[PDB]
Amino acid sequence: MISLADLQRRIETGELSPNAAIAQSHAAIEAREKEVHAFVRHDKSARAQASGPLRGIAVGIKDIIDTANMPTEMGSEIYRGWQPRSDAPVVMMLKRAGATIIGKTTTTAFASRDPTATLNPHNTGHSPGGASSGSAAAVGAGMIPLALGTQTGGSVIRPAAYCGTAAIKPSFRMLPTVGVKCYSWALDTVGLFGARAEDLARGLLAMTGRSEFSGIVPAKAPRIGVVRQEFAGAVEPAAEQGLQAAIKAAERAGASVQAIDLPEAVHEAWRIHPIIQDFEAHRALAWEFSEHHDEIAPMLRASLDATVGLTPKEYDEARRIGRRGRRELGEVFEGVDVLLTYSAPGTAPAKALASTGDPRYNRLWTLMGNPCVNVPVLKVGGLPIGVQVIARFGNDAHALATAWFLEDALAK
Amino acid sequence: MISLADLQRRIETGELSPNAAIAQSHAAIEAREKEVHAFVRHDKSARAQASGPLRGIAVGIKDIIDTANMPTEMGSEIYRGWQPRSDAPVVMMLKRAGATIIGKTTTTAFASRDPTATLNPHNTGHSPGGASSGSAAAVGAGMIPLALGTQTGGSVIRPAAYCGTAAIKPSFRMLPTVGVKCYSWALDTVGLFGARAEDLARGLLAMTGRSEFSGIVPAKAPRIGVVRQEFAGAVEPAAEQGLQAAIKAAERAGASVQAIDLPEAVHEAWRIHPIIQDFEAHRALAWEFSEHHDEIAPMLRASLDATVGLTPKEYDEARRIGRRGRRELGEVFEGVDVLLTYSAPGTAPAKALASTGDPRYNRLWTLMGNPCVNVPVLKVGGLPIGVQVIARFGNDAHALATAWFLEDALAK
Repeated sequence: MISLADLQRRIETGELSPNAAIAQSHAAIEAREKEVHAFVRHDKSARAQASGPLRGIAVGIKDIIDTANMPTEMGSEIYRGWQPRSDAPVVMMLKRAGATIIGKTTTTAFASRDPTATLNPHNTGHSPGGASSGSAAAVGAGMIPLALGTQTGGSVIRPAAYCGTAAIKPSFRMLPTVGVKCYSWALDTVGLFGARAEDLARGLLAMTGRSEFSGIVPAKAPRIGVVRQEFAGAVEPAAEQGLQAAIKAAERAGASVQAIDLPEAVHEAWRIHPIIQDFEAHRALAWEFSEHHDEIAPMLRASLDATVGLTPKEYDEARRIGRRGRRELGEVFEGVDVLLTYSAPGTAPAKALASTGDPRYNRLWTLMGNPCVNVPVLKVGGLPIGVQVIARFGNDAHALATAWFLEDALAK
Repeated sequence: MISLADLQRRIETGELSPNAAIAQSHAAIEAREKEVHAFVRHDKSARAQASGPLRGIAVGIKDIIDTANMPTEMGSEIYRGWQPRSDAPVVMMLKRAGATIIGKTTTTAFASRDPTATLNPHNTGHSPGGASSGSAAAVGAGMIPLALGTQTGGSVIRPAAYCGTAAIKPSFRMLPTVGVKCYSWALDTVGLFGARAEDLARGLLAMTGRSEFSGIVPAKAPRIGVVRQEFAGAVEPAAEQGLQAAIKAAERAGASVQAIDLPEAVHEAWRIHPIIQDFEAHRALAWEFSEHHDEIAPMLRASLDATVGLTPKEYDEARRIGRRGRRELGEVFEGVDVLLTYSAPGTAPAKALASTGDPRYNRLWTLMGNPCVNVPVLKVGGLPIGVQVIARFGNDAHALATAWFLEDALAK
């Protein structure tokens, strides 16, 4: 993988030139695209910018995120050749920082369940996860130092775990979803894919200019609370192997780890997530569902069909349960600085299964809005397994700090 | 003005056909558009639907809201001929209810300060208000029964007041802002314009399918709390004359009115509304400001150029203040059912002032998220004056009931 921070430092000390950095990505992409299929379109003419912390940094953009110079096809035939008039605000945050928009990465149709052609860098016979399939795969294949994706259920954490890359889902609404195809406005959150925690940090700093993302340093003796999300069901062995590996490493590094069971209010918030997601999806994809029903990919079309009956009443109750859950989650963070759990059910599913993986271990947090970071831990049978670091809402900076701490911890 | 409720009942019993109703609006638009200029585009071919609670109901759409069959130019030359691919969810809410999208109503450039060419229906020498200029002017001129607009500061209530039409800015996020050109995502709220409060209820019921809007009826002896928003300075005589006339009409109608002070926390919220608004504005229009700076309407260009320096720090600090204002505001409704205040600084300014009017008596409420309803009180010099009925967050139904009550109270 390509480290953004590494590129940054080297370019800063005139050790590496921006044009060089960019030319390397163009090479890295072509070098493996016919094998991974991470890009919907690759702008081979993209060049480094003159100034800015992100000059020489090539970035991939999930194709539900508007670009003014490239089509944004939403992963649907319904939007084939669709060309937005402007760049999404998050794309502008990168461009303003000096970034190079090297292309649009693949995405499941409307960021849902329908698999793309993208394959896992670690194993071409496996899925790279979803819905940010291309962003995760491309960063995992060492094609680009950064990529943007989005999360409604678990389209950022899950695929990063499956592809063995670091990633983060900032606190809800921190990054604007303006010019980002909506699935569910109560959940939709933009995310970043990088090689390491430090890379995500420098990316957020550049995009937002928020001081809390400046000079972040690994956490010292973090207080960690381990939650296995029992309510989500039975986890796969490989996922547990990684969690135990992560726990053991953290303990050796000085962390105090303690198991904990989440409040009943949280179990509930987790159960009604589908309600909020699906009731809104029907409002959000009204035009598509009414005028182009049959053109909506199979899996998404089926879940929308099964849920046309959701009512505003049960939708409102779902949200009350959501709020209850947030208020009680905050209490948990009194005795811990972070929570550590699974990032996915297990290693990435074989492509033959036609599944991008179950978001059951991710969905809850998207609803709570807390910052989440995926920390690569190990690999079983060649397929990556990561753990998920979660902090109090608004403390994205510490989450990355602890994730960083964990990365070093695992490296011993 | 055309009553949505009236047409609904006459169409239901069979007294009026949907085709006739739509042919009615087309003619009404024809008869006045040349002198009011409320539409950016009037679809003369738009036909009625055979079924649905809104069949035979023509609706005007503020031009920052996406439509699939008509351009959405954002009141800006930057978007001349811009054609969205899909209808915005709120537009689909209307279409699914059986309504007819009759045209796009004028909006100031990106819904900010820059005046449109629309004129006040009550006196063409005056402003119809902004930014939802066309939507208010069209309904106020008896052209159409309903119209959608938006409010970041006071774009729904103020223009409604100026044109003497009923209108409601529902509870924040009840109506999705997907497909609605973003100004400030923490503020932007879709709203409706109609003849009377009842037409609003019916409009929301059909769009949302929420039972709270079903069977609404005038309120009885409401507990009204009068707030004059002193923090926003004194209003103009005409505005106070209209407020005093509403209190008197309500009292004489059985209501109990008591003057109230707003918690200091709320005053502070009104103060930092501009920080949240303009800061987010800069992210939401990053493409416009960076790529087409000089093409941005003068006034908005100036306000943006002046807020370039706002920091994430003062922004976070402003939001924090906004949340406190919300909690404590909820306290105020523990002894009162609704708040009664000003809808605008006074009567509509003369076009010669190149001003859509100061939103200072509107902005707070948009930040708090509460449902607000404009109630036409009287007229000074022929120019309409209204008052604003505000209920707790999520009590739109009651805000409409008290508005309906006040309307009857003023009818003596």
